[PDB]
Amino acid sequence: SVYDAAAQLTADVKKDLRDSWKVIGSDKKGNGVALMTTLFADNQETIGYFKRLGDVSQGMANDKLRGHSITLMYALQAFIDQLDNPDDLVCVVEKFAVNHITRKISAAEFGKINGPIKKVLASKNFGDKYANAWAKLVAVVQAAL
Amino acid sequence: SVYDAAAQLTADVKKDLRDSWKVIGSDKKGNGVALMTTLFADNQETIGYFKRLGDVSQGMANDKLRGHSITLMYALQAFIDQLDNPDDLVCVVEKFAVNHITRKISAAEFGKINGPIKKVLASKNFGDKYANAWAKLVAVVQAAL
Ligand code: HEM
Ligand code: HEM
Repeated sequence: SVYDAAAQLTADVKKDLRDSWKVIGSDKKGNGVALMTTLFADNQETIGYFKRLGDVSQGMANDKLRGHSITLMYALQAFIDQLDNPDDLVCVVEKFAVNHITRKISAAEFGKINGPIKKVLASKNFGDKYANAWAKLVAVVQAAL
Repeated sequence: SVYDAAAQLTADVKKDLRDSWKVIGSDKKGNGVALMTTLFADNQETIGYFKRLGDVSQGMANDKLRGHSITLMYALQAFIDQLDNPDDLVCVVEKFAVNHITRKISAAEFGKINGPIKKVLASKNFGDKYANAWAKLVAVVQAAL
C-alpha cells in the first residue's frame, strides 16, 4: 500500500530528506548524471532498458542522458516539495510510477537505485542514516509498482 | 534549430520569465490545475488526448489530474532554471518534446497552451508583456516538434 508506505515518512525521516536534498539537489546536472552512471556501472543488466538514450557510457557527453538525468532530479524535487501533504505526495508518486510500469520496471528493479543513492550521498559526506531515509522514500514508489 | 530558438532569449525576456515564475511557480498545485482546466475549457478538442487522467471535469478532486498538473509545473521549473545555459535548456526541452512527439502532438497543437498561460498570468496581474515572454519560451519547445 502506497498510503501505508507514505505513513512511514516520520518527522525525523522528512527532516533528513530535506537536509540532504539541500546539498544533493544543488547540482542537479552533476549529481543526476552521477546517479545514472553509477546505476549502469553497478547494475549493468539495467542498461538495456535505456535504449533510447544511446551510448550511456559516454556519460555527461551524451545529450539525451544529460537531459534525462536533469529531469530525474526534478522528479525527486517534486517528492521533497510534497512531503507536507501525503495525499499530494501519493498522486505525484503514482504519476511517475506509471512511467515505469509501462517500461516493465518492477519494484525489485526500481529498488536498485538505492545503491547509487547511497554512494552519491556518501561522496558528499552523508552516511547510512541519510541513505536509509532515502530508501524509505524510494519505498513509496516501489509500493505503487 | 532548438538551440537557435533558445540562444535568442534575451536578458529582458529571461527577467520577465523569472519574475512571473516567482509568483506562478509558488503554487504549483493550484496554478498547474488552473492551467489544465483552462485548456480543457477553451480547447475542448484536446480532452480526448488525456483519457489516462479519467474525468478531467473533476478538477482538483481527480488525483490523476492533480498529479499530472503538479508534475507539469516541474517541467516548467526545469526550463526556468536552465535559462542561462542554452546547452542544458536544449537537452531538457528535447526530452519533454519526445514525450509529446510520441503522443502525436504537433507544434501548432502544443501552442494551444499559450491561451491558458496568458489567462493564468492575468489572474496574478501579469500583462501582455509577460504573456509574450512565455510565448517565446513555448516557441523553443515548438522548434523541437
Ligand atoms: C530515484 C528513482 C527514480 C526516479 C525518481 C526516476 C524518474 C524517472 C523519470 C522522471 C523518467 C522519465 C519519464 C518519461 O518521460 O517517460 C524516467 C524514465 C525511465 N526510468 Fe526512471 N526513475 C528512477 C529509477 C529508475 C530505475 C532504478 C530504473 C531501472 C531499473 C528506471 C527505469 C526507467 C526507464 C527505462 C525510463 C525510460 C527512459 C527513456 O526511454 O526515456 N528508473 N525515470
Ligand atoms: C507548457 C506546455 C506543456 C508542458 C510543459 C507539458 C508537459 C508535460 C509533461 C511533463 C507530461 C508527462 C510526460 C509523460 O509522463 O509521458 C505531459 C504529458 C502530456 N502532454 Fe503535455 N505539456 C504541455 C502542453 C501540452 C499541450 C498543449 C498538449 C496538447 C494539446 C499536451 C499533451 C500531452 C499529452 C496527451 C500528454 C500525455 C498525458 C498522459 O497520458 O499521461 N501537453 N506534458
